[PDB]
Amino acid sequence: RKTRHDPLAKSKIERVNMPPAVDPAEFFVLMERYQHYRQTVRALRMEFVSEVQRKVHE
Amino acid sequence: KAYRGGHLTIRLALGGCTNRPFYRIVAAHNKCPRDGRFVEQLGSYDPLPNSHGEKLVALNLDRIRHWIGCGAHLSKPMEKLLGLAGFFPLHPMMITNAERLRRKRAREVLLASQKT
Amino acid sequence: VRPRLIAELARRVRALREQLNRPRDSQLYAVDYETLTRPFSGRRLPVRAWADVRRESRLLQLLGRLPLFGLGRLVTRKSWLWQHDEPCYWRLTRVRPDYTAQNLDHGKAWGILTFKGKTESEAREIEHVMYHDWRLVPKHEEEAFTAFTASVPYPPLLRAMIIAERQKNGDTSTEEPMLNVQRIRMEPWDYPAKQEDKGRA
Amino acid sequence: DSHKWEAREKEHYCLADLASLMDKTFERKLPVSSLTISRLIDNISSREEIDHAEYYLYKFRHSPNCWYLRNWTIHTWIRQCLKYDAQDKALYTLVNKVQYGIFPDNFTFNLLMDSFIKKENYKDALSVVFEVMMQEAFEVPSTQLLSLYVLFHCLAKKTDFSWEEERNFGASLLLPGLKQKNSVGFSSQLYGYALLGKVELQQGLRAVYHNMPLIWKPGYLDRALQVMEKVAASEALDVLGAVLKALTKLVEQLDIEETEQSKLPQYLERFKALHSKLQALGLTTQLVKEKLSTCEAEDIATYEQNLQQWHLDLVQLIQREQQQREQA
Repeated sequence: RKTRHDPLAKSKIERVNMPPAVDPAEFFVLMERYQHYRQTVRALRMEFVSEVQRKVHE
Repeated sequence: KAYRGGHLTIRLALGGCTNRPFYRIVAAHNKCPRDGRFVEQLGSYDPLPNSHGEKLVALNLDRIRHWIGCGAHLSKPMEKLLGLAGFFPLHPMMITNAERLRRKRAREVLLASQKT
Repeated sequence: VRPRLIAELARRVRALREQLNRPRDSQLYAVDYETLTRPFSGRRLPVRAWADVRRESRLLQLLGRLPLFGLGRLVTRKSWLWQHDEPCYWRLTRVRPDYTAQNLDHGKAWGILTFKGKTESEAREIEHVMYHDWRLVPKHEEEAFTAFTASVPYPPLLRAMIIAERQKNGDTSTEEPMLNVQRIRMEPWDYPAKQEDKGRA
Repeated sequence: DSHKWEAREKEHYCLADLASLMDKTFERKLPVSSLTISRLIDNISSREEIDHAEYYLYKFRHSPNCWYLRNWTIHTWIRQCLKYDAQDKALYTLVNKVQYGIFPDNFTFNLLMDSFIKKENYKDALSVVFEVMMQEAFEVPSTQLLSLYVLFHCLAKKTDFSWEEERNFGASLLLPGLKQKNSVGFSSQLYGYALLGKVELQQGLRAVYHNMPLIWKPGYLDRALQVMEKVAASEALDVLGAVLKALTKLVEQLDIEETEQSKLPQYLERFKALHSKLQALGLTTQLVKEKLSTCEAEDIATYEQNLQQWHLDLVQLIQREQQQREQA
């Protein structure tokens, strides 16, 4: 929304990008879940791409 | 309009009045406006329920899958809807929310037991 | 016809300037050890990059302590040692030091990058070289230390859909095959690649 | 020593003009070669001129040619320093380290240690020891002389020194600790390992391998115990270490992993048993001198071959520079 060259309301420069705390077991479980879900999504995308290629060939 | 690599991104789009939230999944660009130009329109979304609930949602896979394979990306609410429908696997964020809700229910049960 | 020549002239001038007189990393990628700020912008840095600049140093300023910028030396990463216990380290094959700076730093250096002891062929471009998580492993106990420690069934919805399609076609086929995840890799958070997508100023 | 080196076949002695030309080439804001500076250093015969050349090389380090650092050039420079003068030059460049990082490790270091032991040097030899422990060497038979000097300076100045000084001493005692002669080498290795383990445990884990080239392994007392048990199957330092141990957040390890601080009785018993075993089976400067008497047969043929090869390489570099000037 800010086009670089703007008066930029100096109201957000007084904050620290602090990352909230995290648990160990829950974080590892979620990491494995994300990895497997991304693997499945990439597999589905590859299947859709193969189907599109077959359609284009036909 | 020439966008900075405006790739196709199936995003949501409002379509209701004040005090009347209504949405509609649409296959638009990643930078185009919400209710702006779009290519194809998919099955609208019904958020508010009614008589015995009518949360209706539809999708035209024949063209949705084609546009996806054509190099289009998906947004977070798009993945949420896909997981709720069953096309894609259940979103992990939904599972985390369910686990947090279960933990909150356990805490509420503990508080209720402490009431006595 | 009246073509837009002034716009093209301005574009060419700006491109030539930004490509020739580009500010070296020593000017824009510098880090203030008193407040962790980067000149040429005046902004702070994430919180997870505090101790890295305090109790650790960058990459090229460590290479400087090696003979000839370490023509064949190694170097590990603190983040990998914290996340994984496998021998994950870097090496040097072609260094690109910046000459416009005392005690050279912020430069670019790469080599044969390995992941969990999985070396590769032909050194790849840099990957997060302006960081501070760098730990050295001298020659003593070097080679002796560097030692190494398909498919899936379809989901229920797609499985049922395929079975229904088969039934509609005619053939029954009660077999539940498995999809392919060959080229699909479970790229971790630190998937090594290149700085092309994450281009610098 | 430098006696077996007087054989350079130098050329003209144009110093000031060529130095000004090199300064101008550096001012050109373009990469420049250091072959002219190498030729000068080989032909220079003064002290202020060598200082000016060193300053010019330092300023050139911040030039487009951050590389282009031939080792034979620094070898000839060190030989000139040994022969003529130029005392506080190589020492300063190596103390800076980051400003130069020459690290000319080779049999040249062996001859340097030999010459220093012949004249009984002090500050220059100590700087060379700091350099060799900061760099990576021990591929030459100079390890005997290095251990001799280390034991000399460790037994003649038995003091607590300081944090960084103790770390440097422990490193210089352990880094070359790869002897394989007899019980003396194993005893020296055990002494170095015990010193490193003490410096790692008594002090801390973060202020040890920070700057010096060492691994983050803290458990060194167990390693020394195992090494001495092995040498027995085939000193007062550990006594004082155990006594201090019995005397009365950033975590770079696993939470379940218990720190080695809570190991007073185990360490005491193990050290006592293994020391009794050693005494049953089983100062060092004389032993290292006797070792040197056996080895170090003045094997100067290989060094003469290496010097001839380096001279041929310098001549080839001069010819390449001539061909380059002809092409351009």
